[PDB]
Amino acid sequence: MKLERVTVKNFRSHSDTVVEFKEGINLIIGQNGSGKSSLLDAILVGLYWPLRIKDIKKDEFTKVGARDTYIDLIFEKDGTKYRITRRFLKGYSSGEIHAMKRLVGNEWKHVTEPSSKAISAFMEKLIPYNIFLNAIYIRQGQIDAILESDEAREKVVREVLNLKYKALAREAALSKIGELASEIFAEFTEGKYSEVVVRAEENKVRLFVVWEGKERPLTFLSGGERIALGLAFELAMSLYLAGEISLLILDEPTPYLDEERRRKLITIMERYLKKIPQVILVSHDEELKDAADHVIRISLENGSSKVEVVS
Ligand SMILES: Nc1ncnc2c1ncn2[C@@H]1O[C@H](COP(=O)(O)OP(=O)(O)O)[C@@H](O)[C@H]1O
Ligand code: BEF
Ligand SMILES: [Mg+2]
Repeated sequence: MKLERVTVKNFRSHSDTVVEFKEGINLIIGQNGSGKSSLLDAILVGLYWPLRIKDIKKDEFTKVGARDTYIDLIFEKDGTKYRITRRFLKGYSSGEIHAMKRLVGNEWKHVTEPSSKAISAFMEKLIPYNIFLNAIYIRQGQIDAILESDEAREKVVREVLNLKYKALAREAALSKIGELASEIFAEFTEGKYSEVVVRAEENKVRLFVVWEGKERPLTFLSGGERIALGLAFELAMSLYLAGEISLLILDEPTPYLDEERRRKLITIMERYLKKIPQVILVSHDEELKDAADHVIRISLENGSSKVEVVS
């Protein structure tokens, strides 16, 4: 999967924004409240509307002072270019239109009936929503979501790997993710933790950290460490699936991280994020600029986001 273009009109702080995304690490940098997460959440809305996420509401996200919201996304999947266009009219919903086209030769052609339901039906077959929310797009505040429970983790894993012996394949997959996560987390914590153990056990995927030679529960970690671990696991997952999904969208990776950890993050960008064909990384941390392949600066001007292509 590859994101080419996002166009947003009257979505939260964005009055009129166009962002071109490219291969490699695409860093979107800007201060608190400038419009970074609004762009990512516009991508989510663009792909999967109707959503049932409590903090994203049609009547809230229309930019104050405007009536019409417009989201347009161009992306590639499995060699085919796709375009989804959504127009929202606040307070109303019948006069609003949703279309999904594909590039067939030169002409763009509707892939289905231009309706939320049919598009959702197609999108779920193209890229399942759970894979997007759990494996592709890590929303702000959700870095540690994968540390939540053995069951939820089993659910995401099972969904992510899809369909001798299924169990052997599962063990091998989890083993590889565990290897990768261990390498990353050990780099992140300077050998404080020598392994991240990801283990299948009944309808559950256990997750432990090794400290002084023994497996420990996740409560063992400090807050910053849980951030590091979440990053490590999601990166391991993205790398394991690098050939299949090839995209990682990560909002603010720096919460609770001290100075050294923030420096290690750069090393991790350099060593690992560069192995994922496309990454969209959002942060207020300027230190992250040098390790990125493409930098987009966002700021708030007179009530509206302004986007500036740096590189
Ligand atoms: N409906 C709206 N109309 C105009 N501005 C909005 C609306 N909803 C939210 N905002 C503004 O959008 C700003 C950017 O939010 P966000 O993109 O979440 O910031 P960040 O760059 O920190 O992710 C907020 O600080 C808020 O003032
Ligand atoms: F306040 Be933002 F998410 F940088
Ligand atoms: Mg944000």
